[PDB]
Amino acid sequence: SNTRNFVLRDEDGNEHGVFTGKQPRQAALKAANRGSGTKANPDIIRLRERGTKKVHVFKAWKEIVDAPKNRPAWMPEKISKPFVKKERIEKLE
Repeated sequence: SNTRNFVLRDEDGNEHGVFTGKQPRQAALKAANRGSGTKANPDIIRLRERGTKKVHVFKAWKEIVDAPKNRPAWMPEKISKPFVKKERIEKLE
């Protein structure tokens, strides 16, 4: 029933708002939606588990796309999508 909180690291390793997610890729998904989420150069985002000393580090972008195969009528040829993959993993102390 619990969802684990995360923290957003900056360019220096600094810290930001408390993110959450049942899995680090959620915190990351909500890190994609954050700003420079582009597939040309995803908004590099650093998550930090408030449990493990493992700085999860994904690259996070958005693509307003998803042209319909079997989609609903109201659902266009694209949609708001924050996409994140993890390129590696960083470490807390």
